[PDB]
Parts: sequence; structure tokens; C-alpha cells
Amino acid sequence: HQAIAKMRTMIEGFDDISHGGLPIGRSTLVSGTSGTGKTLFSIQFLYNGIIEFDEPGVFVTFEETPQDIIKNARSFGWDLAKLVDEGKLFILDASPDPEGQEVVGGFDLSALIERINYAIQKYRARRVSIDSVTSVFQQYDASSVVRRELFRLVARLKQIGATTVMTTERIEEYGPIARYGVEEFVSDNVVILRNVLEGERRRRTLEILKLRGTSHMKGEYPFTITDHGINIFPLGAMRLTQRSSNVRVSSGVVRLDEMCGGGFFKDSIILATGATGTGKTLLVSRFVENACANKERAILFAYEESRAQLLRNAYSWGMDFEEMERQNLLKIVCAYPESAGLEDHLQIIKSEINDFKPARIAIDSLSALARGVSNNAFRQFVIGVTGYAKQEEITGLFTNTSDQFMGADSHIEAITDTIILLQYVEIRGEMSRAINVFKMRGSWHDKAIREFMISDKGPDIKD
Amino acid sequence: EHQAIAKMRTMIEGFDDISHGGLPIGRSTLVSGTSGTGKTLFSIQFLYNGIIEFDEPGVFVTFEETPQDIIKNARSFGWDLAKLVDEGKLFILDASPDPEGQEVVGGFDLSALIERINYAIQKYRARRVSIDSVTSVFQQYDASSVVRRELFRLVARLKQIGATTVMTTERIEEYGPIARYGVEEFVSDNVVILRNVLEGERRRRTLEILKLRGTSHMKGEYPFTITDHGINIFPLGAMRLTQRSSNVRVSSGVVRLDEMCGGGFFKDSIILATGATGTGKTLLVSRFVENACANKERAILFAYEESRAQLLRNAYSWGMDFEEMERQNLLKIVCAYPESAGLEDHLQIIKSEINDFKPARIAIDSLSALARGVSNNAFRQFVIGVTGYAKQEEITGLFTNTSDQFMGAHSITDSHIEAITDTIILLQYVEMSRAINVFKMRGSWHDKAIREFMIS
Amino acid sequence: HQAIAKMRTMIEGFDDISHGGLPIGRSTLVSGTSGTGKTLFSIQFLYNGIIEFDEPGVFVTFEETPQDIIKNARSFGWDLAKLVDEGKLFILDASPDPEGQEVVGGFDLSALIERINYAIQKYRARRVSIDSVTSVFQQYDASSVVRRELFRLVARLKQIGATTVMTTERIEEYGPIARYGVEEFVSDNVVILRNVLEGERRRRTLEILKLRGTSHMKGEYPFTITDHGINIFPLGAMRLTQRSSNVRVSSGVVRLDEMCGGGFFKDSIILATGATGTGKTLLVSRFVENACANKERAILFAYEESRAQLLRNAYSWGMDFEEMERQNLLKIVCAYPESAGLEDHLQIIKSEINDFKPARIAIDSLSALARGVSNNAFRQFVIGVTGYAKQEEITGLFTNTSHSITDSHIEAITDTIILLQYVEIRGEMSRAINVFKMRGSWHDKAIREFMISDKGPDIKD
Ligand SMILES: Nc1ncnc2c1ncn2[C@@H]1O[C@H](COP(=O)(O)OP(=O)(O)OP(=O)(O)O)[C@@H](O)[C@H]1O
Ligand SMILES: Nc1ncnc2c1ncn2[C@@H]1O[C@H](COP(=O)(O)OP(=O)(O)OP(=O)(O)O)[C@@H](O)[C@H]1O
Ligand SMILES: Nc1ncnc2c1ncn2[C@@H]1O[C@H](COP(=O)(O)OP(=O)(O)OP(=O)(O)O)[C@@H](O)[C@H]1O
Ligand SMILES: Nc1ncnc2c1ncn2[C@@H]1O[C@H](COP(=O)(O)OP(=O)(O)OP(=O)(O)O)[C@@H](O)[C@H]1O
Ligand SMILES: Nc1ncnc2c1ncn2[C@@H]1O[C@H](COP(=O)(O)OP(=O)(O)OP(=O)(O)O)[C@@H](O)[C@H]1O
Ligand SMILES: Nc1ncnc2c1ncn2[C@@H]1O[C@H](COP(=O)(O)OP(=O)(O)O)[C@@H](O)[C@H]1O
Ligand SMILES: [Mg+2]
Ligand SMILES: [Mg+2]
Ligand SMILES: [Mg+2]
Ligand SMILES: [Mg+2]
Ligand SMILES: [Mg+2]
Repeated sequence: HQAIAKMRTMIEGFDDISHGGLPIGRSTLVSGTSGTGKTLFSIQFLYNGIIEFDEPGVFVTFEETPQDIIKNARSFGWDLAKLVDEGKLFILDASPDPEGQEVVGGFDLSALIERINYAIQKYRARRVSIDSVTSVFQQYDASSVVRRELFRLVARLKQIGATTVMTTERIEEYGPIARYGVEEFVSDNVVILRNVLEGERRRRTLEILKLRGTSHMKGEYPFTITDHGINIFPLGAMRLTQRSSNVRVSSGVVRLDEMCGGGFFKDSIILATGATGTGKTLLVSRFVENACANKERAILFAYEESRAQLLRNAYSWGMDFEEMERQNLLKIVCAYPESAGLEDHLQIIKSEINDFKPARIAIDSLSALARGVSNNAFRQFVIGVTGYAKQEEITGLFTNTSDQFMGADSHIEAITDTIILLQYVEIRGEMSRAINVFKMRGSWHDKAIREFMISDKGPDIKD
Repeated sequence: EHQAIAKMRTMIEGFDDISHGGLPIGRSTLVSGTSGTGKTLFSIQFLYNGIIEFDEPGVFVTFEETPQDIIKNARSFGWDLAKLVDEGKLFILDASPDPEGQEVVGGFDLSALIERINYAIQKYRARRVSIDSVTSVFQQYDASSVVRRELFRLVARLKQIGATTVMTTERIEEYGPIARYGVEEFVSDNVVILRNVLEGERRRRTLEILKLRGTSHMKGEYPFTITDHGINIFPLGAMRLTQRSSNVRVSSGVVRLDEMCGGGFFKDSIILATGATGTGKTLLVSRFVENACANKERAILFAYEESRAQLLRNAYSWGMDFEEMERQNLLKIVCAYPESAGLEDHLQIIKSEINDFKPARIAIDSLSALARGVSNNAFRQFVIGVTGYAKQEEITGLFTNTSDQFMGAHSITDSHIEAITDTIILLQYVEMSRAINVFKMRGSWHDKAIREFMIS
Repeated sequence: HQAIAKMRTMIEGFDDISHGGLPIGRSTLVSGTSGTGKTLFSIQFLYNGIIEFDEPGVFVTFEETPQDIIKNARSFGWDLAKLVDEGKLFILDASPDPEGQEVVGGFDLSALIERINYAIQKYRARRVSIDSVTSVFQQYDASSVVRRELFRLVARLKQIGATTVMTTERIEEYGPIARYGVEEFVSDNVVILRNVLEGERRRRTLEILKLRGTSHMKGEYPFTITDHGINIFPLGAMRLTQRSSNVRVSSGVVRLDEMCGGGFFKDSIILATGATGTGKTLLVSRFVENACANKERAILFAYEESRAQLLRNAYSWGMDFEEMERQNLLKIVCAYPESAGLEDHLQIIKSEINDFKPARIAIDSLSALARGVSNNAFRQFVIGVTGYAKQEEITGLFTNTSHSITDSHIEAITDTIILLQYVEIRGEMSRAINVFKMRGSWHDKAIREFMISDKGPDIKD
């Protein structure tokens, strides 16, 4: 069992799906529709190679000028002009001009490969890419001709030895792998970038169709475009090896801690589900407050309420959130669910965690995030967040909405370690409330369903 | 992050939020869609706004309609394009509006058109260019796919000139190829899709931005409508969760209720009055609206389930002179048929009336009047748009909901909008008689008891 | 804000949808599949201009002959031959010779547009209609040529200054707007006529896709073709829940009136739903009896039962339906749901109302109509009926059988809902009635036991 050597491509998450990067000396065909990030993948591949591994490279372009390639890259802070000046990056301009608008013949790949070979030797390139192969095959439309011409191109690049990422377009999502349907059978490594429209939403995903001679994660995985270009989330690449101790932390409510058998486990995920107005946001406020009381950092993620309202509600319950922010212990992040896809909310949660390094986090509402979201997309989000929170040993508190007043869902409860239910009880013409610890993995919990009140001192559970 | 491309604002309401600053400067934008999606309107409104808002002159290029039709059609929005032409701010160039006394062979001359456009730009010092019917010259040698190369050259030349250009193209199918020839979206740097989707028995217009190079944008489709002022887009995801809050109280108009709410409503709250029909939900709304006017505040009463005549007639019975409050320009009553337009139009109407009247308070006689014949997703988005906007503008909002509207009744909204609502009031039957109860009072304490809803 | 001037281009319901008719001096393209009523639309455009106003017109035909056009028009009572003799209507026959052929193969439109122009001047036409302009383009398989020539045709008609309707054709109902995929990008105003087959039933709808210079209603508006031509239902422009008055009328049952807080609201829509055998028919029969008791006219529409059976069942319940017909107060209209398209049941209700001028109508069963139709068709039917019932100040009592989008919508627009159930209690069957909803009023909200006798419903406490 001799593994094939790979060239690591530090596009976050890609090296996990490709399971070690792209095979060395092989061509990779990246296909997708317009606006799927195909041109970003190509730049990011060369850029990372040049700065991380000091590997010179060549970007061949047919449909853009070097000036826009650089200008667009600069939106990511990727100063490609600098890398060009230093002789690390070379952009090979093979684009058509408005000057000399048309020619008598067609594109010459023999001339092209000679220029690429030269550029590779001159800059000692090991890593190369092509923005559009079809820009050549705008002529030579016969599928039998395209197959041969692509074969020749790939074979020559293989002899040179540079690892190549070449790009092609397709028209339809879930349609043919590539235009003419004779390209994907020539290339050794094929990657699909799609941007699926469902309902009114677009979702970017990445899939590796095949890698000849090597293993890879199979199927479709989500990705987004963020501060450093492409950021892929290979859900399932994380391991189910998270630590689990008997260390406990206070919930912020003394009687609840007793009902929980002495407090929440530090490494647990807690879900507080109940009817609207039963105090879900009260327990969340006390959860992050307790962290700060013990000089621990905590992040409150609000998907319903603005910061101004959270501060006001907290004051009415005796909690000075503004003071906790002044001490740099509490941080509040507010957004509408509709502002971003769930894969971005996941990136936001992770980024805020990496920067603030909290002991605890809380999500004010999962039901806010699930609005208009399919069970698959929502479920993946919840798994990703709780998986990460466990991995980093961050105590996590999430809330949700129960169907108490609605007739006629529990697919994330298998992830949650502790479940607390908040419900209304109508007693003799008055509304009241009751709390119960429904589930508690690893510990005793009170089976009783107990009445509680909410006042300006916060929740107060009675026996 | 070092680079921040300088984008040019279009001032097409909502567009600048989806594009997040407008269109990239000196670059072409491709706008595709089927007939009736508003391509031409977008193309005109772009130049029109530039001219009047930023004093930025521009050139409109036409292959299909004559300058006279462009001008006449613009008048339906009150846009005097003839005036702008006389002043020299707007120039309409005839590219290929063809004469009837046609020759045998013609067209096949995009280079000549580019020279003419360049000239017009230089003469009128244009900063904005808008090209309708760019496919009118792609009807030639289409079978050879020369379109990709011809479009490439046109786009490249426009960049050299430096003017920002909006180009339109054609589609056949709403969810089919981005453009007729399958090449335009690969040549263009910026792609905007205008759809007019027929589903069920209704059409809905939506706008999407795809394929922007070098910059960011919102993704997916956002509903839009066409009003008497042109295109109006509602980018719900652009709404920030940064609304203000305060402990300022406003009276509900009902004394007992103010006590049950712990001292009236919070000024910047959203109140949802949910209950059985006949429990006085519209009585509570009438008092809410009255109180605003009693204190010389402006208020808008939106209605779907009542004719204007009933609102005034029933108000008189109690002792509320709605006509007088209108005479003083404190009260505005806006009656509409809930099914004459889509939810995105009802939202646009609500916003428009608020923008012009500048109310302290608004009320909706029945949200459930709009929550029918539509999906829960469509309705929920409507509610978020209304509540979000009302809070952003610091407008006290009282909306109602009927709990027994249909046999599949629930005591809470089917789409779960109660998480958005800050105060919830239930109206039910008791004893024979009727009662009011504060279910939720976010930010304060409230009376948990259920008691009679006796206004006086 | 200067609105574009419009010609009424009267077609019942059309000018509500188009917000005042068709733009003057511009070409409107009407596209559809075979048998969608395109020719009929074209005839009414010119016919009405001539009869309702005094606007001469030219009908240009390609597919059939003037003789066939006239004969078909006569089925609607439209005497087109007379209008031709008077010099008001002119039919320009551009149809190819059935026997012969031309040595040039094709045909130049420049040879026709002048004949149209000449005819317009000669007859001082204001309205021009071209039926199957497609047949003039059958010679061209190049869509770029079709645009070139169609644009030319439209532009020349504008110079002439005539308002015109061109018809074209498509193959699919939900496919391309026109068969070449270009015409809708040339014409200024586009209207689509489709005839959709679904669930072993077929529907006609009209849509205005666009009007370049103005506004219109959007979406599909169902229509039917009757003895008087095209009749369109502008369902999006009616009062479904709004009312002008606040006065009650008796339901026919005294205790039920009390449960409803003083009776039904006049001009309200009452929906009585329940299990089979619960007494839905009984309340309907009692309702129309009350109308006639007060000398009000009522129409009982029936789908479950024949007239003979309705009279007999009513007689057993103490109601002489035959006497009420003799007094010209009651009318009974019996048909199977399957006997007509759902839009035609609407047209029948509408027509019977227009002639009989009822104070009340009732439908013995809506489920009878729902069972053979799609969910969208049924929702629109109810909207249409409730729209007209309120327009004419008619109290309507409909019944049905005991979430979906269709039923939530229908029940939502309904003002009053009464639930009837037949259940087992203590080893015997027992009946109960409940007022589920009573819009705008106090109501009991308590389930009451009742019995059915030969004296009608008897609600107990
Ligand atoms: N600074 C940024 N922040 C956020 N998103 C960005 C940023 N820069 C670019 N993007 C997104 O990344 C995408 C990059 O597009 P890309 O270069 O992949 O085009 P493409 O799909 O290759 O074009 P074609 O389909 O013609 O090949 C853009 O559509 C844009 O939405
Ligand atoms: N100062 C106070 N005194 C007494 N009760 C209060 C006070 N402040 C808040 N409350 C009560 O505490 C409750 C907190 O509501 P909470 O935000 O937990 O509802 P929720 O279940 O989260 O609903 P949603 O998820 O829709 O926001 C309020 O319903 C309110 O009645
Ligand atoms: N005052 C108005 N109020 C509401 N809607 C209007 C008004 N004026 C025009 N419209 C609508 O706007 C649409 C016009 O957009 P437009 O049709 O010009 O784009 P487009 O012309 O379809 O592109 P193409 O030129 O290929 O047809 C019309 O179909 C009409 O429905
Ligand atoms: N007097 C009438 N009563 C009821 N229906 C009628 C009457 N006359 C015609 N129709 C209906 O109209 C339909 C034909 O309409 P019309 O002639 O307007 O369409 P068309 O232009 O012939 O369509 P195509 O060009 O595809 O044949 C027939 O299917 C017929 O059922
Ligand atoms: N003379 C009568 N005496 C007692 N009960 C009667 C008499 N006539 C009819 N009924 C009862 O009335 C019931 C039928 O009610 P009705 O005909 O008013 O509507 P329905 O039959 O419930 O409607 P559907 O048949 O659609 O369910 C029968 O179950 C029968 O027992
Ligand atoms: N004195 C009163 N006290 C309380 N409620 C009343 C009084 N008089 C009338 N009402 C109710 O106030 C209601 C306002 O309309 P509403 O209940 O909203 O109807 P719907 O809920 O069906 O839209 C009226 O329907 C009426 O029944
Ligand atoms: Mg690209
Ligand atoms: Mg909450
Ligand atoms: Mg009301
Ligand atoms: Mg015909
Ligand atoms: Mg029956």
C-alpha cells in the first residue's frame, strides 16, 4: 500500500476533503457555473503555495487582464503585484484584444504550452493554474476534438511535473460535469463547485468527483467566501473524540444548579426549550452573567434582539450587561438570521470564539435560525456548532421553541447533553410557569416539574 | 481586505444594499431577465437617479424602442426625461432602432456603435452608460457563438472609457440559463438577474445578484415591486439588528390594560393582540390609535378586514370621532384589499405611508388578513419586515391576529412570529363574556390574571 | 405622472385587469395554444369598438375566410356581415389561396401593410386586428428575421396611428410565450391566453404579462367563453371580507340566531361544515325558507340532490318549496358538479343572480364541486362567488365537509362558520351544533345538542 504524494493546498477545509491535498504532477479540473468561486480557488491555490511553502507559480489567463486579476485579489489583502515584482508569481496573459479583433485561424495550444513551459522554467514554478480551458475550446467545438486537445495539454503538463489546477465552466447545476462532456474523462482529478438555488437562497458547495489513485471524502460539502477567500466546512472531518470531564459550572441560578445535580457539566451542551415568554432569554442572560461573575469570558449571540434591548431587559432583571462589557468579559453579537446563511453563522460563531476565547457561549434562539431552513441545513449547523464547542471545551447554552400552544423536530436533541424545559401552566384563571430538567447525561437531575416565578431579581424556582 | 473597490451608488431603493454600495466603477454590469421583468426600467432609473442626485450625466443606448417611447414610458413614474435631454444631462443614442425602409444587408458593425457611444460619453461628460437591447446585434452569427467575443470587446472598451455601464440582455425561462446564449455571464464582471416567477396563480418579481468580481454582495433573491416612483427592492437580509430601546411608556388607550402591562406599552415595542373574533380586537386598536391623536401624535390605521365606513361608524358608537382626527391631520386610515397585491406590496405600502406621514404609532387591524393563500415563509418575512422597520423608526406598533380564523386553529401564529413580538395580549371569551390577558410583556412585569376587557 | 391614454378594448373584465384597456396607438400581442379563444378576443376588440362606440375597424385574416369568421361570430349573435355592408367593419383577407400557389414561394409583408394602411384610411379605422400573424412568418426559420419583420410591422402601424391587436401562437401552456421566443421582446403589450389541462378538467386563464408604459393586474385571471363572448373574472379586485352594513338577518333557526349574537350579518358568507348526515342540507333549506317567509327572493343551488328530492325532503321538514316557486320567491337550480367547468358554475350563479335578483343564495354542498377539481381552482371559485355575493348585497350560505392552503384561505374569507357533527354518546347517536366563528360579533362558543324533526332543527340547552 504505497500512497501517492500530494501537494498540500491550504484552502481551509480543502485538505481534509482531498485528504492531504492535490496529487503531485497531476492535473485537477475544477468545474462550475458562473460565479461559483472557480477563479478564486485558482488564485488562492497559487497564493498560498507562494507564501506558505515558498513555491513559485504561474497563473495563465485567457479571459481577464492581469490588472483585474490583481485588483480583485487585493480585496482579500492578496497583494499579487508584490509577488509578481519579487519574481515569485507570474501571470501569463494569453487573453484576446479589442485591437486585432478577429483572426483567420483558431487558438494554438502548441504555442501556449511552449510559453507555459518557458514560464515554469524561468520562475522555477512548481505550482500552476489556468483560468479557463474553454476559452481555447470556444473553437474546436466538436467533442472529439476537445477530448484530444485537452489530453495533449494535460499530458504535456504532466511531463513538466508542475501540479496544475485548470478551470472549466458548466451551465447547469446537477447537470453535466463540464461543457462538451469530454473533459472530465481526461483529467485525473475532478472537483465540482456549485452554487445551488433553492427557494430564494443560494448555497455554495464543493465536491470531489474523483482523484485517480487516491482516496478522498466523497459527496457535497458546504463552503463560503470570507476574509481569506474560500473557507470550506467539511462537516464530518471533525472527530468524535472530544474530552469529557466531571468538572461543573454554575448555570447562574442556584436552585437550578441543585436540580441539575450540582450544576452543569463544563463540557456539556445545554438546550433550553419552551414556550415564548417562559424565560428562555432569562436563563441565557444569567448563564453569561455567571461566567463574568467568575471572571470568565462569554459570548452572547442574539438572533432576535438588538444589543440595546438586551441591555435594557438585563437591567430589569438586575444584570448590568454594560459593566460586564467594560471589563471585557461579556461580548454581545447581534444579527438577524436572514442576514446570512447558516454556514456563515457558523463561521461567525467560530471567528468570535477564536478572537475572544470564551469559556462559555450562548445562542439566544435556534428557532430564529431555523426560519425557512430545511432540516438538513439546520441540522448540519447545529452539529457543527456543538461539535466545535465541545472540541474547544466551551460550555454551550442554546435555546429553542416548544409547541405548547400549537398542535402537531427532536433530531438535535441527540446532540444535546442537558435539556431543560420551560412551560406555561394555567392555574385557576392565572398564567404561571414551570421548569424541569428533562435530560442530564452523566448526572442526577430532578424529575419534578416545579413552579417558578420571574421578577426583577431574575428567575426564582419554588418547591 | 486592503482593497476596497469604489462602487457607484445607483439609488435604486434597496439595490445599493444588495450590491452593498452600488455597481463597481468603470465596469460593466449585465442585467438579464424575461420580458416584463423591468430591465428597461432598471436601465433608465440608473441614469435618471445619477443625473438628479449626483449631477452625473449619462448616455442611454437603444436598440429596440425609440427615444419618444423611452420618454413617454418614463412619464408613468413622473420622470421628465425630455427636460434632461434639453439641458444636456441625458443623451439618448439610437444604436439600431431600425428604419422601416430597411436595406438588404446591415448590422454586423458593433465597432461603429462603440465609437459613437465613446463620442457621446466624451461630449456629455457621461459617467453612467446604460445599454438596452445589447442582444439585438447578437442575432447575427449566433450559431457561431461570436457573441462571447463581441461582448468581450464591447465590455473591454467600456472599461477603457471608464464609464460605469449597465447592459441588458434576454432570457426565455425564469429558472433556465442566465442569458440567451450561455456566454454572457462568463464575459461580464457583474451579473444581476431579474425574474418574474409564475407560481400557483400569481407572478412575483425578484432580484438577485450573482457573479460580482472583486467585491461582496448579498446572495439569493430579494422580492421587489414597481411603484409610481420606479423599482423598489426589499433586501430583508440587509436589515440590521441594531434597533434602539427605552423605558419610555405610551398609553394603550385602555386604563385597565395599562395597569396590566405594568404601566402601559413600551414606546419602541411591538404589540400583538391575538384572540377570537368578536372579542374586541378592533376596539383595542381604535383606542390605541385614538390615544396617539389625543396627545397630538400622528398615527396610521391600516385596515384589510373593514371598509372605511365601518371603521368610522363603529368608532362613533364608542365616542371616537375618527373623522375629526383626520381633519387635524393626526389620523390616517388606509384601507386596502389584502388580496389585490402580494405581501411585498403590502409591505411597500405600509412603508410608503409611514415615510410620508411620519407617525408615532401604527396599527394593523388583522395580520391574519394577509396570512392567507400564502406560505408561512412568505408571511413570516412580511411580519419581520414590518416589525423590524417599525422598531427601526421608533414607531409603536399594534398588530392583531385572529385565533379562530379557520378550523385548524392555534392560539399562536402558525409561522411563530411571537419571538419577534415584544408584548402579547390575548383576547378570549370567559364565564358569556369576554376577557383580556397579558401573555407576554418583554422588558417589564405584567399581570398574569385573566380579567374582563371592559374599556370603561 | 402622465398616464398613457387607453382604448377600452372592451371585453368583460379585461379592462379591469388592464386598468382601463389597451394603450392607444400601440400593438398588443395575444398569444396562446390552439383553442384558447384568440380569434374570439380579436373579434370582440373590433366588434365592441363598432357597436358600443363608433370606431370602425379592420380584421386581417390569414387562417380562415371572411365567410367563416362571420359564420362563427353569428353563434354569439354578432352580425358581422351587416357591419361590413355598412362600411364599419372591413375584413382584409390575407389568407393563402386554398387551391393555387405563388411562384415566389413566400410573401413580403410590405405588400400587406399598405393594404392594411389603405383599408384603415378608407374606413377611418381606429381598431385593427391581425389574426395569426404567425402564418406570415412560417416562411422564416430564423428568429432574427422574425424579429426584424415583426418590429417593422409594429413600427409601421404606429406611424399609421392605429391601435392594434395581433395574435400569435405557442405550443405549450407553461412554455415559451411565443413559439419563436422573440415576439414578446418586440411587442409593447403582451397578453397570454392558456387552456390548461389538469386532473381530468380544463381551465382557461388570461394574463397580462406586461404593458411597457403603464400598470396592470398581475397573475392568472380565469375566464370562460359564453354566448356573449369572453367573460373574465378579475378576482383580485373585489370585497371578500369587507361590508357596507351592520344589520342582521335571521338564519331561519331562532336559537341559532341567538348563538350568533343576533343572527347572521346581512351580506355575510356563512359556511356550515360537518360530517355526512349532520343536517347541512337542513340548514340550507331552512335558510331559503326564511328568506321567502319575509318575501325575499332566494336561489337554492344544488349538487347533491335533484329538484324532486329537495322538494320531498323539504316537505318532510315542513317546508313547501313548490309554493315558494309559485310565488316567484324561491328558485331551484340543480346540476351535477361534473356538468360544468368550475368557472361555469360561477358563471351560472352569477347569471341566475342577475336575472332573479335574490336577497340570498345557498349552496347545498361545496364539497360536491371540490371533489373533481384542483386545489387552486376551488379556492378561486369560492373567492369568485363570495366576491359577487357581497357586490350584490346577497347573504350566502354555503356548506362543506369536515393544514392545507386551500381550506385555510376559504375558511378565512368566510365570515361565519358553523360546525355540525354526528357522534356516538352512551351507545346512541347524537347531534351537535357549534358556532366556530362569527366575524365581528359576540357569539356563544359552546357546543349545543340538537335534534332534527319534521319541524326543522331544534337546538337544546
Ligand atoms: N472581499 C470579499 N468578501 C466577500 N465575498 C467576496 C469578496 N470578494 C469576492 N467575493 C465573492 O467571491 C466570488 C468570486 O467570484 P469568482 O472569481 O469565483 O467568479 P467566477 O465564478 O470564476 O466567474 P466565471 O463564472 O465567469 O468563471 C464573487 O462572486 C463574490 O461574491
Ligand atoms: N421586571 C420584571 N418583573 C416581572 N416580570 C418580568 C420582568 N421583566 C421581564 N419579566 C417577565 O419575564 C419574561 C421573559 O420572557 P422571555 O424573553 O423569556 O420570553 P421567551 O420565551 O424568550 O419568548 P421569545 O423567545 O419569543 O422572546 C417576560 O414574559 C416578562 O413577563
Ligand atoms: N406606474 C407603474 N406602476 C406599476 N407598474 C408599472 C408602472 N409603469 C410600468 N409598470 C410595469 O413595469 C413593467 C415595465 O418594465 P419593462 O417591461 O420596461 O422591462 P422590459 O421592457 O420587460 O424589458 P423588455 O424591454 O425586454 O421587455 C411593465 O410590464 C409594467 O408592469
Ligand atoms: N358560441 C360559443 N359558445 C361557447 N363556446 C364557444 C362558442 N364559440 C366558440 N367557442 C369555443 O371557442 C373555442 C375556439 O376559440 P377561438 O376560435 O377564439 O380560438 P382559435 O383562435 O380558433 O384558436 P386556434 O387558432 O388554436 O384554433 C372552441 O374550442 C369553442 O369551444
Ligand atoms: N322527517 C325526518 N325526521 C327525522 N329526521 C330526519 C327527517 N328527515 C331527515 N332526517 C335526518 O336528517 C339527516 C340528513 O340531514 P340533511 O338532509 O338536512 O343534510 P345531510 O343529509 O346531513 O347532508 P349530507 O347528505 O350531504 O350529509 C338524516 O341523517 C336524517 O336522519
Ligand atoms: N363593548 C364592547 N366591549 C368589548 N368588545 C366589543 C364591544 N363592542 C363590540 N366589541 C367587539 O370589538 C370587535 C372589533 O372587531 P374584531 O373583534 O376585531 O372582529 P374580528 O376579530 O373578527 O376582526 C367587534 O367585532 C365587536 O364584537
Ligand atoms: Mg472566473
Ligand atoms: Mg426570548
Ligand atoms: Mg376586527
Ligand atoms: Mg384562430
Ligand atoms: Mg347534504
